[PDB]
Amino acid sequence: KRIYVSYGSPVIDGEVDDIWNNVEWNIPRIYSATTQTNAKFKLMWDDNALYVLAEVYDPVLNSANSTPYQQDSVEIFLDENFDRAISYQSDDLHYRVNYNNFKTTDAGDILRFYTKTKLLPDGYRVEARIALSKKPINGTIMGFEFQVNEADSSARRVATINMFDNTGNAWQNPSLFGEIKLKGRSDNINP
Ligand SMILES: OC[C@H]1O[C@@H](O)[C@H](O)[C@@H](O)[C@@H]1O
Ligand SMILES: [Ca+2]
Ligand SMILES: [Ca+2]
Ligand SMILES: [Ca+2]
Repeated sequence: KRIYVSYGSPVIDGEVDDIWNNVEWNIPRIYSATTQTNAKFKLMWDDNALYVLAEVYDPVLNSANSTPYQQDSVEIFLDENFDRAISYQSDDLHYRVNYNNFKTTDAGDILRFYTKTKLLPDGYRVEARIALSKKPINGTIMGFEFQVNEADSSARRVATINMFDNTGNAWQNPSLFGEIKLKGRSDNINP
C-alpha cells in the first residue's frame, strides 16, 4: 500500500513538534510473534529531508546484545529512486537506531542519518531525519519500510513489528518495501 506524506520541517529533539499532531499515526500490523510491544509512527518531508517520528510502547528495554538488530531498536529502509530493485541498489538505504540513540547502518551512508531518542514510561520515542540527495517535489514516490526490533531481558530479539513486509526479507530485498508519495508543498509573516 501507499502512505501519503505531508510537507513540513520538524526539529529533531525527540520532542513532539506542534506540526506532528497535524498529521496521522501509522500502525505497523505485521508481528513475527505475539507480544505486549506496540508502535505507531508519523512522516513528513521538506526540500532537503525525510522526517520520521516513532513511538514504541515497550515495558522492558534491553541493548546488552552486541548485535545491533538484537537490541530494542527501529529500522528504516528507503528506495530513493524507487527502483523497486531485487537487491540493494546504489541509492538504497537501511539504518537502525536503538532506544539509547545508537545508530547503525546496513545499507547507505550513515552521515545522512540524524537521530534523537527520548525514554518514556514503558517505552521510548525516536525522531529521525534523513538527508535527501534527490530533489523532492510534490508527487514524488519512493520505497519505504519500517520495523521495530523487540528484545527481552535475556538480551536477544524475540519479536519484530513491520509496516509493509511480512516475509522478513526487507533487509535483503528493496522490492519488498511499500510506497510513500510526497504531497503538500506550496507553489509560492505579516506581523
Ligand atoms: O543484519 C541484517 C538483519 O536485518 C534485519 O532487517 C532483520 O530483521 C534480521 O533478520 C537481519 O539478520
Ligand atoms: Ca521536535
Ligand atoms: Ca523489550
Ligand atoms: Ca533504489
